[PDB]
Amino acid sequence: MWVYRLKGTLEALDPILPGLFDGGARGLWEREGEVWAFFPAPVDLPYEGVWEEVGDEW
Amino acid sequence: MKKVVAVVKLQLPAGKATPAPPVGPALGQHGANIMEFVKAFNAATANMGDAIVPVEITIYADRSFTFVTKTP
Repeated sequence: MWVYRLKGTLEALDPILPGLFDGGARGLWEREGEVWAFFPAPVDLPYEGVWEEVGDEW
Repeated sequence: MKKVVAVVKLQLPAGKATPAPPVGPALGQHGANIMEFVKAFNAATANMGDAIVPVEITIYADRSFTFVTKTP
């Protein structure tokens, strides 16, 4: 899985969240000042978030 | 009472949760039953249609969990 990491809370980033799902996000997880958006693979987005690959399994 | 080990703040598509990330790792790292949450969230939200649902999962030291959703 890939994660797109964006600085901000779910509240703060609310306006762009539907666009993340439209782009293929499977779910969002708010973690210490960031929103992690999970994608099967990177996709074209304008936000300059950080792409990072994650394993299923901490 | 019970003792909390984690709180997990997600947004998930209504009715469409699976054990895949973010759910699997977010809950699984604390031993919460992934499939039970998936089924419970999907029951709580499937009839909401195409919505994105804020959900907060509290996980306890005995690996049980509770959750709260917001509409919609």
